[PDB]
Amino acid sequence: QVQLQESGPGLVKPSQTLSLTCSFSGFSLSTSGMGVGWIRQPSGKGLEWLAHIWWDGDESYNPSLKSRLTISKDTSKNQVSLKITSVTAADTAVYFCARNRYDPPWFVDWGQGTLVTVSSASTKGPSVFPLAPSSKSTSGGTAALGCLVKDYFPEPVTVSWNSGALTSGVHTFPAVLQSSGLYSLSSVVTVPSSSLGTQTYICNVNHKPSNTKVDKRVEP
Amino acid sequence: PVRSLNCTLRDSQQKSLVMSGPYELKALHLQGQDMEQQVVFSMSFVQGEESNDKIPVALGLKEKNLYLSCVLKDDKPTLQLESVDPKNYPKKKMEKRFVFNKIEINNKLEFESAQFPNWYISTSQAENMPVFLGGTKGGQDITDFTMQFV
Amino acid sequence: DIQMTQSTSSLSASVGDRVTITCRASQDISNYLSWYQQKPGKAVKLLIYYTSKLHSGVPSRFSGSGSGTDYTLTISSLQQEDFATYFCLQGKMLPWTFGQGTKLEIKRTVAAPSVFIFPPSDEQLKSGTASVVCLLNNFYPREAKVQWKVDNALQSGNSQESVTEQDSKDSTYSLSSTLTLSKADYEKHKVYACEVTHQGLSSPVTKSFNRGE
Repeated sequence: QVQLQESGPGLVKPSQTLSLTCSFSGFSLSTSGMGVGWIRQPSGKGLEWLAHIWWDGDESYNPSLKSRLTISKDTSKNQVSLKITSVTAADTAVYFCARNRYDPPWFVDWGQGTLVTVSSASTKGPSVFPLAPSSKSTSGGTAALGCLVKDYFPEPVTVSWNSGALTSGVHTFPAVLQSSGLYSLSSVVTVPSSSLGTQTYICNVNHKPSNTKVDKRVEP
Repeated sequence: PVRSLNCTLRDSQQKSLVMSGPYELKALHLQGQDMEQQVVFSMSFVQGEESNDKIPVALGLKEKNLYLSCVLKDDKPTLQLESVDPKNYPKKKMEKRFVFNKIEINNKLEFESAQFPNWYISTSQAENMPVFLGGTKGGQDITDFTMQFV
Repeated sequence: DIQMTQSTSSLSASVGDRVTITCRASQDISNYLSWYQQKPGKAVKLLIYYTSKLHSGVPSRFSGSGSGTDYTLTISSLQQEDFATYFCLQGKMLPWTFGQGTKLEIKRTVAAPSVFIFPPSDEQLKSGTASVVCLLNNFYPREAKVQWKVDNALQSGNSQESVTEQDSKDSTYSLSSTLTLSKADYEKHKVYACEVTHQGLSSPVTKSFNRGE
């Protein structure tokens, strides 16, 4: 029925202008009472309301950053844009768009969000290493295997197993920022020791910001 | 400061509007001795679509920190009287629910809710009934008013 | 600005418990309050609007109450899928403001981790670095002491931990600990061990390997 989807540049330098787009379907923003808002969430923090636009183009802004914000709509493309000028590291966050009908607003549908990192650091692809299952794990029991996705920037990195056909027992850990300023994470999966063995295990790694793609076979 | 004016409103059938409760208005004919009971509105000119036939306004009760608003209640556009922060009102950019499109039609006034088009500030033909938001095309209820400056 | 506050930042509760999450506005918000649920890897969901109205599709165990400045979100009988962060929002006055959020964790029976150790790959060793990985799989509670020992010497400041968000089906956590050494430092030692102290273990579990294959 209704869907909202945020898109944006992923990594921006401090003092640059950030342009975000909310692509929506299943409703018209020209319908009386209709509205679209932008909300952000910095890492480890809560939700912050940023801006809103009504069907009649009446714009609303959070005064804590009103001078730096511009919200606009394109009812021919079914898109709502958010422009943030002179960005700083304080603007690093997941940005969401959400819709409502009428004031006061009840934000009924939200997008999945888009991550924006504000940094002068260079984009770097990860190295992908296998975490081979142990030869002395469990005799006819459970074995663990994985992939180490090391030294990349910015977030995020996409990790799947057997091109998405393997989901049970998978844990892709949250990335950890290293002292070098590069991220690292491991993705693991627990499997029966009996099929180590007979079944092929491939970790599919895609660091979309650097276009670094690696499929690694994880063998005993 | 936002442009505003002090006025009274009377419906098409000359019924006056009074404060019947802390968040309620009623319409009834007032005899010469009870005229002072009528509410005095402070009508402000807010942001929106400018036209000599349709202009955006906010309807506040003079020095009472109360504004008329229209909100969806159980899927029905509903007229309300809401208390506001005295330190933030009146303001040029009002929250959407407070905005009415003031329409000048046949030497009378109509107040259409900005977010609920085709819904108007209305009165019942009967006496001492609450002032409400009406969506009827043209029948039983009154949507036409006269304005008297205070 | 109307300030919204949620006195509880985080809490844990058992399945079946009646859970109460409070929100206080700095001034009268005339019941113009809504509650949102945020789950890991999922879009935020509206649960309750206009203080007490349930959004279509939301389970009936969720309810809302309050007036003026004090509001409450209630979960009548808590379920394992209810692990999330809950935020209130006021729509009384611009700028619209949210509460800081209340993160609700699910309490469950203690479950010991399955422990696994991974030496650095031959592939990584060719690059000059050695990462040793310790995996703690599907355990509860989140709290665990994970220590690295190299030739019986306790390691300090050369490892990093990562923990998964609470599992939606079994309410457990999983943890990784990565010890990073230079290839040269790694080749100077034989015994690499990961030692785990946890409420589910009767005595600490150690997983180890000898570099000499």
